[PDB]
This record gives sequence, structure tokens and C-alpha cells, in this order.
Amino acid sequence: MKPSEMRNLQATDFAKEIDARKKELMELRFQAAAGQLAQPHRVRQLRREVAQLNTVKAELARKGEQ
Amino acid sequence: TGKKNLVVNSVIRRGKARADGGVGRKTTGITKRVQRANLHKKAIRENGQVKTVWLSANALRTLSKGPYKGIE
Amino acid sequence: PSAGSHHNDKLHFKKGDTVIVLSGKHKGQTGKVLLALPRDQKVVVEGVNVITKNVKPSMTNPQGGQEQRELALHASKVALVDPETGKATRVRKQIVDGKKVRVAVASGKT
Amino acid sequence: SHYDILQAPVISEKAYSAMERGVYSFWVSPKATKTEIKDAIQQAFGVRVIGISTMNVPGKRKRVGRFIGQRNDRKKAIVRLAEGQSIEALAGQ
RNA sequence: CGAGCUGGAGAUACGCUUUGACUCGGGGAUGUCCGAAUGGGGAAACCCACCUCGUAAGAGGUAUCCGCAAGGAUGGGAACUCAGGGAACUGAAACAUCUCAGUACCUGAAGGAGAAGAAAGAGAAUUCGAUUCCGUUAGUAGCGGCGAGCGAACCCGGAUCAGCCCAAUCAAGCCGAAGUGGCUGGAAAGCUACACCUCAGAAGGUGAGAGUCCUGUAGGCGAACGAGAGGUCGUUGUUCGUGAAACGAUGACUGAAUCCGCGCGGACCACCGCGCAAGGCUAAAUACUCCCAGUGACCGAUAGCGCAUAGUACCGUGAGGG
RNA sequence: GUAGGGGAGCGUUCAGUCCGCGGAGAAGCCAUACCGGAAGGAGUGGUGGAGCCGACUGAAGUGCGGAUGCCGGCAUGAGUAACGAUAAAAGAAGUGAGAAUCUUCUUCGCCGUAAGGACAAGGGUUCCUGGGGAAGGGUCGUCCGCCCAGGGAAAGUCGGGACCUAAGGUGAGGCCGAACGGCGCAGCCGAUGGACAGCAGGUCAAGAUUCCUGCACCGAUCAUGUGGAGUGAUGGAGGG
Ligand SMILES: [Mg+2]
Ligand SMILES: [Mg+2]
Ligand SMILES: [Mg+2]
Ligand SMILES: [Mg+2]
Repeated sequence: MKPSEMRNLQATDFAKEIDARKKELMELRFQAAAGQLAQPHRVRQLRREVAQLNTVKAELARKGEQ
Repeated sequence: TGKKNLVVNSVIRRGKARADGGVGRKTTGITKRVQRANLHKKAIRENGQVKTVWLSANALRTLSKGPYKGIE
Repeated sequence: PSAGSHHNDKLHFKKGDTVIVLSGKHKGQTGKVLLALPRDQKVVVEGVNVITKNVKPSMTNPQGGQEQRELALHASKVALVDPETGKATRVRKQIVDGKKVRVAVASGKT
Repeated sequence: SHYDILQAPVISEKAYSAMERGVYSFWVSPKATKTEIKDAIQQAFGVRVIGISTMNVPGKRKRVGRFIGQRNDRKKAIVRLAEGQSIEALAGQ
């Protein structure tokens, strides 16, 4: 979600943990359209996770490569 | 526009009557005060490699003597 | 239009504090603070009580009678009390927690 | 990527009656193409698309408040699959 | 910063937060497509490509002008700056030189300023000592169909103050003194009785009018790490309108001297005096106000900006108008 | 006593000063038979609901009946002219708070080289369904092209593009020009033209040469065999 237990993971695991949220994030949209969206907060939260993910896989890209 | 030292620009053209005579005769009255433009010419000259360019006639002289940065 | 900036979106109480109501009706009456709206300058204390009507046709039964609920105030209640009445605040330091600064006056308890 | 593109499923009664024929309809990215859209469905749902027909759709409401109004702009994609039909179970909604 | 937050939003549902949300100050990271627009096309925001890396997704490149290359230029700025080009209505109680005016407008180049600048000078004391600006001289000197009208400079006082080079503290923010009872009132901050603070009685708020109720004010602290040549012809500039017209300036033709030398001193000569052009840079004083703060014998809803917000609605093919 | 000149003052906003007043009721508004020589000023009462009078002095965006003045509101004409083709309309039944006007049935009448039907341009959701009934509808609406919400639009073959060129536009190089710019070979852009593969049916409430059923066609990459050696440009010609 936010600490060093997130960045510690592999490169193809970062791409994997991005799309895992997106699969849910799309299912939430399909639920929203139907009228079974009792947890709207989950949508805001999942999108936040993808942001942090992409932010980090750009912090570690610049570090080492100088 | 002449290649060595740019040219073209010009000004006005007066035209008086009751002219000539007794020092200042009676006087000289103007009937013109209009507006004019004066110009120059072109010839083939090259420095560095190939170029034809516009050549100021009074700088065509300047070149027939000592090459003033450019050459024939 | 303006609104509660005349202060600094800054209050003198927390959503827990016991406060006495200085000025107006409900003068002197005390109560716990249950809602603090800093920008709006609102206080929901167990003080000023109101009888609000319910415009509720389709809204969960047409049985929308009268409701017992308390209506919010401003700075028309002097925050924090211990020598039985309203006071200012002056002496800060730390308790066991250094990071926190307490409040007190002619006495020393909040 | 895969999971984006398909914004939502087409609700309505005509799509729900199409559902019954193994014909699935979706609201997709307006910029998305037929090839790109076919790929995303084939992937995310794990089913072969035997045909894709698609078309763009406009907007324009307001109710009150002389607030001009505005379009909304979508794209609807409708797909047919071979005898091995069905999407998830998210068909019998 | 220290408890609330979930934009205006006057709106419910889901939630987030002392393992410190929110907000504020300072950095980063992402930044679709159009636009200088820049791969190519195009009726802006859309079509259509090629090349390199790649598991697809996806990423990078492909415009011309400068230069070896690093690196620079295109485009946008309210007004201000210099430059190229440059009106007429109007005044002259007609009009033609003249005036309006080198104003308005167009165009170019640029910056936070620019311009100008380091005496071939001003000038008449053998004084001065780069430039710009302000006062003044002075409506003087002068120019003028000597008409309408136009109009300097030197001296002096003042702002600022440099001459150099080449060619042979302020934003985030924290701390901050001191009033209680009765009365009138729906409501006290007013009235009344005694009281205190004052390096703070500026100001806003609070049911009405507030030093002592809140925010503050005087005063103090305060940040990891954040900014501060001569000539003839043609013409013209300045008070310069062919005048006795010098001097600068340059389109056409010509064309020198080199310090017992050259230019200037209002035709011109001699004498006396001032100065070294034909190479470049150069801060400050000056100007303007998109923006920011403070203030006002400025406005307070037909006022004040066009707008208590809208360049919207409406009008127009459009520029534009509103 | 007109133009005009001279004198003394009244009133408005703002300002500095002083005296005050005010939620036990300020300004403003309304009524009035009171005062002053006039501009004017006060008392009382009524409304209002939070600011304000008096005096001195200062400064002005300082006094309106006129401008075919400007902005706004409201009158007159007047319940008047009109209600937009002289192609008619009638009854029944229905719905509804309400019906000449909405629905349905049976008649009538008008168009029928159109007043029917299919594109294009242009418009933009006006389409279909369910609701509505302020305003728009020259009357009325229960209705509508109006208002609200939901839906509807489907292409290898039809138009356009990934093909072509005309006028014209642009245009490296190039030719000209105080600037801004003007021209211009190839090339490129540019349909109104050339080129090029699909027909017959079905049917949503609302799409159809697009979806669906039937049976076709076009090109591309690969595979399996036939086949056994050429393939044929940015240029030639024919042809379009
Ligand atoms: Mg008003
Ligand atoms: Mg505006
Ligand atoms: Mg009048
Ligand atoms: Mg051509």
C-alpha cells in the first residue's frame, strides 16, 4: 500500500500488481452500471493504489541509473 | 539590398516656382513637397563557394580593387 | 460573500471538550462539544435545542412528524471551564507527551 | 491496456435480449478500434469473437439552471462469439 | 499545523484521520489531443505513415534556419522601448507651402526595462569634461504663406554616478496582557456599580455599540532548507519652411591627407581657440503596469470595470458588437 | 423688467472638529391646519428595523419639465385590429379535475408529376417508450417537434478515407520586393469527375445493401497439392 514491503517486489510483479487492481476496477464499473455499487470508496482507493505503484516504479527507475 | 553594406531607403521631392533672379529675386514658393524612393543594381560574385548576389554599383568599384571581405 | 474567516478557520475547542455558553439565551448552560466546524464557525453542544419538522412523503414513510435535535452556534460560548465559569488560555508546556501543548489560565486544568 | 477500454456493459432491454443469443454489448473508449476492442474482450473474458460491429454516440442534457448543457460522447461495441458463447455469468444479470 | 476532513454545493451513500488526515509553504513524478506545432496531411483538437528498442501492450525518433559539436532560433506578452513605413479629419474662419504630426495606424526586433554612452563634443570662461532623467534658462534666442502658429540650447540647481576594450531581509507558521455583578432587552458589546491590562485603545467578528469574549494588535520566536572624410546633384534632421545655410545624414556619381597632419567653431578668408571620426561593449538615475500589497474629503447596484462577474446570453457570414 | 452685471442666502453628498441621539426604535418612506421674507425648516402620528441629526469650517460628479434627451416601469388607442390561404366537416365511443380541439370507430371533403415516396445540403436527438402539463403552441389542451428520464443509431462489399487527378490551393530549390510579403518547376493538397468486391428476404417500440437467415463475391498472409522455371519498375507503350 505505502511502505518498503511494496517496493521490495520484482519488475514483472509491479506490472502484475498494477493490472490486478485494474481487473477489479473494471468489475466495479460493471457493478456501478448495473446498480450493485455499495462500496464507492473502494473505487477511489484502488485508483490511489495504481498511482502509488506507477509513482514508485519511476522512483526506483531513476535511482541506480543516476 | 546590396550584399556588402545594405541599401534602398529614400525620402521626399520638392518643386519650387518664381525661382531665379535678384539674389533672392522676390522669393521661391513651393508647389510640391511629395514623397520618393531611390535605388541601385546586381552582378555575380562568390566567396566561400557558389553565389550570384545583388551588387551595389558603388561597391562593384570596391571589389574591382581590393577584395573587401568578398571576391569575384 | 465571506463566512467565518473573520477568525482564522481557527477554534478554541475540540469535538470532546466541555464548554459553557456565554451570551444570548442558553447563557451559562454547559455541555460536551459533539461537532466542530472551523471554517463555518459552528459548535454542536448539548446546549441549544430545536424542534425540526420533516418534509418526508416518499422518504421512509409519510410519517414525517416533529424531531428533537440540537441547533449549532458560533463563539457565543466561551470554550473550556473548571473554576465553574468561562476563561481564556495561557500556560502550555507538555504532559507526559512532549509533542502536545496543553491549555490553562488563572488556574491550570483543561 | 486490456482492463481499461471496456468502460461498462450496455444495459437496456435490447442488449439483454441479445445476451440470450450469445451477443454481448459494451460501452467502449471512443478512441478504441475494432482490432483493439476485439483483443480486450477475447483476453479479459477468454472467448473467441467471430464478429464485431461498432458505432459512436453523442450526448446533450440540462434540467434547470440556465447552465447551457453539454454532450457526454460514447461508443458502443456489440460482439458475436462462436458456439462456445457466454460471458462469465455476468450475462444473467 | 494539530482535529478534523470528504472542492464551490446550499446533496444523500461510502469512507478517511493522532502509525497525523485536511489545509498551508517548498520540491519532485505523471501531464491525452490541439496550438510555434515540429513525421506527412489537414476544414485546430483529426486522419495517414515510416524507422529504432520490444513478450504484446507500450516507449523513443522522424520540421526548417545557425554552426564541428555542445548549444542557440522560431511562438506568446497589458502598456512601456527603439527601428522600417507613415495618414487625414482639423487650424490657417476658403486653400495649396505650413498646421494637425512623425500624432494615429501597420510592420520588425527586444527586455524587465530599453534607448543613449566614454567628445573629430558643448562652447567664448584659453571655462567644461560619457549618457539618460528632473527643475531652470524661456515662450528667451530663433523659425514662420514672418501668417495661423511653431520653438531650442549653453550657464546654474538636482537624481545618479563606472569607464572599459580592440585594429596597426521576505512568504508557511507559533507565542502573545487584562471584567465581573445587577439592569433594559428576543438577544448586550449598550446603561449602571466597583475592577484590572496597556511596548498591545489598529482592525474585523460575536443575537445592539467589542481595550480586557474570539480572531488578532504591540512585542518576541520562527523552519528542513526556499528566492533575493570632403565634393556636385537630389533631400532631410534640430528653432533649420532655400534662406547669406553652416554642421550632421545619404540614394546617384566622384573621391583626400597621415601629425611642420585631419575635423570643427552658422557662407567665406586669415588669426585665435576646441577636439582626434571612418571598430565594439558598458551598470545606476528614466518609462510602463498583466500581476501583488497598502491606502482614499473614490463609487455603493441607472454608481463603480462591460460584468457584485459575462465577454456569457443575445446580435452579426465575418471582423466585430454586447 | 428680457439679455446682462452686482449683492445676501437655502439645500444635497463627502470631510475635519465639537455637541449629542438611537432596538423603551436610526435613516428612508407616508399624513398634516405649524414656523421663517424665499430657497426651506420643525412638531406630532404612522411605517420601517440599524444606523444618524445639529453647529463651525473645508471640498464637490451639488439642485431638472423640457434636449424628436438616456434607462426603466406603467398608461392611451381597447376588450378594439387580428388569430397567417375559402381543402370542409359530422356524429358516436373513450379518457380526464376539466374536452370543439387528446384517443378510437364510422362517414364526409382536399392533394394525388403531390399536398405521396427516396436521397443530398443543412439541422442536431427533434427519433422510440414512459411520464409531465409552468412557459412555448396565435384558442384550448388530458396533446405536441415543448419539459424530464431511459433507450435507440451496428458495414471487408453502400458514401468518404488508408487510391487518382481538374479548377484552384500550396510549394524544397529558384525568381522578385521599405518591412509584413508577392510569384513559382516538379511534387503535394483538392470532387463537382475516374477507379473499385453483395444480392434476395426477415424484423426492435425506435437500425438495416450495416443485425439475422439463405446462398455469393473481393484482396491480403500462411498451409497442402497442381506446376515445373523466371518474376517483371519510380521509367516505355497501349488503354483509361
Ligand atoms: Mg437599490
Ligand atoms: Mg470579465
Ligand atoms: Mg422629461
Ligand atoms: Mg500551380
